[PDB]
Amino acid sequence: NIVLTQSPVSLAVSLGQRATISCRASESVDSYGKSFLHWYQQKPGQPPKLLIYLASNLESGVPARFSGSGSRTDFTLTIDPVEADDAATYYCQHNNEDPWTFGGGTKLEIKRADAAPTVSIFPPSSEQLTSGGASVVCFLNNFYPKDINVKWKIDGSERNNGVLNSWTDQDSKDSTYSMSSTLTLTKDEYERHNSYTCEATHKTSTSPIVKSFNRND
Amino acid sequence: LINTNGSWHV
Amino acid sequence: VQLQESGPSLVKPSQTLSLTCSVTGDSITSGYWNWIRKFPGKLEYVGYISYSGDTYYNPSLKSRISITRDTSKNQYYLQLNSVTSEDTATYYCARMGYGSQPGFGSWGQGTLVTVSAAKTTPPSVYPLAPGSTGSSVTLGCLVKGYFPESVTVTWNSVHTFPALLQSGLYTMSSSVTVPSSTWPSQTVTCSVAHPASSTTVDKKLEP
Repeated sequence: NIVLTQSPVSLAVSLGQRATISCRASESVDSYGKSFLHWYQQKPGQPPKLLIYLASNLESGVPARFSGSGSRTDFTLTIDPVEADDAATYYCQHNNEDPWTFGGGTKLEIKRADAAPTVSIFPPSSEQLTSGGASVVCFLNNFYPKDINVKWKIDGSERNNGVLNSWTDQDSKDSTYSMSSTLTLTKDEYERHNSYTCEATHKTSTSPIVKSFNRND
Repeated sequence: LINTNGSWHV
Repeated sequence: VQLQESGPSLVKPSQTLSLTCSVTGDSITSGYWNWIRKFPGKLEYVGYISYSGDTYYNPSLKSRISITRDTSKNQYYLQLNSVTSEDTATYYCARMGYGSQPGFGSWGQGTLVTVSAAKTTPPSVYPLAPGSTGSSVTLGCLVKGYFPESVTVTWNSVHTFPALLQSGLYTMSSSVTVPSSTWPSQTVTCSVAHPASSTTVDKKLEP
């Protein structure tokens, strides 16, 4: 077994800085004077992309903001300068001997200025109400940092059951995050209350951002 | 070098 | 070189998963031709078939896998027997060079295979339009009740929210922001493709 242990698990870096990620192998991944240790970038919905091969060689077609060093059991990937498009997971992988294995990945976050979310609330569609269901949706878009919490209130009372919250991966252009919150009720439950509110707690405000609507108003 | 059975050789 | 995976979206437990990689722009009689998979959480190496037809398999999969090829079609194939929920993953094909280029240099886009006894269900697509106006307007679509993954939403300033599983069905959503001078005066439609059910739903956003 050759285990590749990456460090750190995640890291946050500013635009223009030099970022370094480590890969430590449990046994040497060298043979014939070569280190069969390579580095990849992977973004959501995309395959991995080869950045560096044989520990220190830049893959043709990749811009020279990536470099690598090391031999035997300790390796480093350097991203310099860090750009917004570098928001991704980075993996090391070896192919020196059986079994070939990958590291577990290091998530790179791009630091950017603090940004409050743009909050939009949506009532259930007439189409969904025709089928007996009622989903209320809140989009919290283009915010930073990622830590944000949404609270649903139905007639001013907190509702935890029936909520699904989903975050995007970090934006490759503006380094923000977005998230969607959906409160799903039955049409009968929905029609027994009038006030629907989503409240967003974030470090950018002492008081939450509140978006609301009143049913059939 | 070529690979056979996961290992590289001349 | 370009690689492209093809195979089923859903396979029942205990059945055989069969995938094809179609290679264009280079011959499979040079290089190494690999399979790799990414689990829902981890990347795992599956195996290769070489330029001369010799194979190399992940030792934990050797009793269940077979990699074969057809050099006349420039295709290579993966067979994985007796699949379980643990084989649900995105499967990729990738090219490797020899000792001077031993990285995985070229990859296919990947294909998600879900192992489950559940039936394929197409999505319900609900429009998200503001209730009863600024310089911009955010619209969306709520995509509910489908199985298995994935769906692609095209508008036609977009955010795609990853799907979440609840009581056996997936829910995802997508938002789009446009100038208020372009909607509702021009059409805005979300097109939701669900390849596993061969269904596309193209929902128009109404004010």
